[PDB]
Amino acid sequence: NLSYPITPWRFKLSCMPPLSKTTFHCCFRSEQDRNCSLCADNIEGKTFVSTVNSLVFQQIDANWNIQCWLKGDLKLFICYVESLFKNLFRNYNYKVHLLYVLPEVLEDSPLVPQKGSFQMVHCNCSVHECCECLVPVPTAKLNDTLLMCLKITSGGVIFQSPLMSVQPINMVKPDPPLGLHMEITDDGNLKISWSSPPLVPFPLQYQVKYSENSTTVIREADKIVSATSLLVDSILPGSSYEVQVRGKRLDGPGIWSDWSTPRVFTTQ
Repeated sequence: NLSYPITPWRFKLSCMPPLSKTTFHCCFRSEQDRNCSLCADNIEGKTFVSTVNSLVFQQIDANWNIQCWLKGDLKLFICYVESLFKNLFRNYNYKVHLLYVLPEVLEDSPLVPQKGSFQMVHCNCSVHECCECLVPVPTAKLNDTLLMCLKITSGGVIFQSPLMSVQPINMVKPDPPLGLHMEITDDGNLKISWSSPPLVPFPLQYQVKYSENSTTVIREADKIVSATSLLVDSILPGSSYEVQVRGKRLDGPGIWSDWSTPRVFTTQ
């Protein structure tokens, strides 16, 4: 048990009050419902909060938007923890104790993950408090659900996140497409194609923003093709063809890849 689905992939989180020993539980923020879960790693996570602790918490409030996707190579699972508020004068310095467990699927009855089964991997944080991590994931047990509950001790203030349940194979955000080239074919059609990442196991469909614009008269004609190669028909001379391609997994949920550098072909 202790599984909570998350929608969409990016979830907004903020910390609520339940000093160094005290751990403060942080919950997801949504306009409809609020979900709070306690990580099985530490039962003692819920601690008594003093009046001075509450005053400190209301004086300085830390809220973090967390978006995490697995690499296309499946070797490491990145996990970005970005704060809503960034202050130049004061920057929080902390060590993030990320704990992850991905146990095998049990055929009969649901089993809550055991205490201590979570693996320990430290995180790397930038000056904008955007903490990116590298979480290894075994390939055999990759197909099973992954449970997340982060521990962030920020200057004597410990942060805890609710348990998320999501399949990591649909959590992959692919690398932006590269190697795209343009050349008019002998058939009479512009050839623009891209190579799928070999490390990505699942088939990838692509969101293409192709625009047929002319300098004299500006018109927009967007076309999206799921195939690896795009053969746009009825090419007109003396027009600009700005094309940019991003890809994501076809079946089931998927995270769109970041848009690459736009490239435009201007015909004579």
